[PDB]
Amino acid sequence: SMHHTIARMNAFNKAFANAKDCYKKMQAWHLLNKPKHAFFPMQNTPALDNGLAALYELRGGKEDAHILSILSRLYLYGAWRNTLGIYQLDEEIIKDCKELPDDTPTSIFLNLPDWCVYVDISSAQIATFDDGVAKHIKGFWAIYDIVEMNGINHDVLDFVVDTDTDDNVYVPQPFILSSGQSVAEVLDYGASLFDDDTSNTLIKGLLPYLLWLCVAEPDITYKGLPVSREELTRPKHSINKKTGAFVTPSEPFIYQIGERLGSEVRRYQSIIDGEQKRNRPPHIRRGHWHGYWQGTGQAKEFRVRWQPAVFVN
Amino acid sequence: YQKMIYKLLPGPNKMLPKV
Repeated sequence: SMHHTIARMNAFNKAFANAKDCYKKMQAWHLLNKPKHAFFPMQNTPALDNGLAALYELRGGKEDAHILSILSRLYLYGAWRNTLGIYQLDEEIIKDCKELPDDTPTSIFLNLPDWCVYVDISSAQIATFDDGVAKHIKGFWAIYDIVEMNGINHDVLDFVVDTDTDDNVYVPQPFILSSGQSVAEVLDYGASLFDDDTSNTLIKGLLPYLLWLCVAEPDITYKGLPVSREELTRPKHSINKKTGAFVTPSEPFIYQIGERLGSEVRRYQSIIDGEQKRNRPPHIRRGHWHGYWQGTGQAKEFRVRWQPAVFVN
Repeated sequence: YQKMIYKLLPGPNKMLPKV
């Protein structure tokens, strides 16, 4: 009855007793530096705890992945606990999600509602593979970041895979948006300053599910009722005017995406089945992400939208 | 258990890129 992400975050906060302190510091940095897209840069995470910096600046800091685990989860939870958004994608939509068109602008992934969203795609039956160890992907966090490749600050989108395991690898995977380049350019042809490739292919795979939160006209429902993108970007966290402290949600806001569409598809399949149950002497054309460019006003833009499933009878 | 995962993605690295 309590989501696994919340349970694991609550566990972390308990086991690393300095967690609440670090979030407050992050909050302080946020309010002062007023970042436009991110909430708190990953780079700055050594500052939050002094013991972590002391153990991270020994030879063995970038070698110890447990410290990087701590820092990654501080960076992630600190941004995520202010909104606690969980977006469950519908079956009949997850299936039709395949890789996006390769010239989609990165810029459209600057349109997330919150600083960090958790996307639930366990109905995709996608797994993650590492050295003989295969793990089912329950979901993933998309969280913003501001990074410094020296002298320059870029807008990066980080992905954190959730496999619901004790040894989950929470180390964020970056995907630079600040460039004018499309998804293909960055991810595919290695133009990014991040060239790890395994991470880049993993990100590309994640992209088609994350797109729903960046569309101008989302099928988001909260508890069965439509959410306008206007209402979705409304603030959740409350800031105290005298103290400066943050008031955060006690429970997550679990949304559903593509549920009208899913129901429609379920009903189409129901007609097919009914026809086959009465045997008298009728198919679904699957939906898909569709990309195109209006290319008007001289400014070149690439538009992607969901082309829905269609009952062909 | 035969109804299962059919897609594999490369597991994320446990390091952060230089920077």
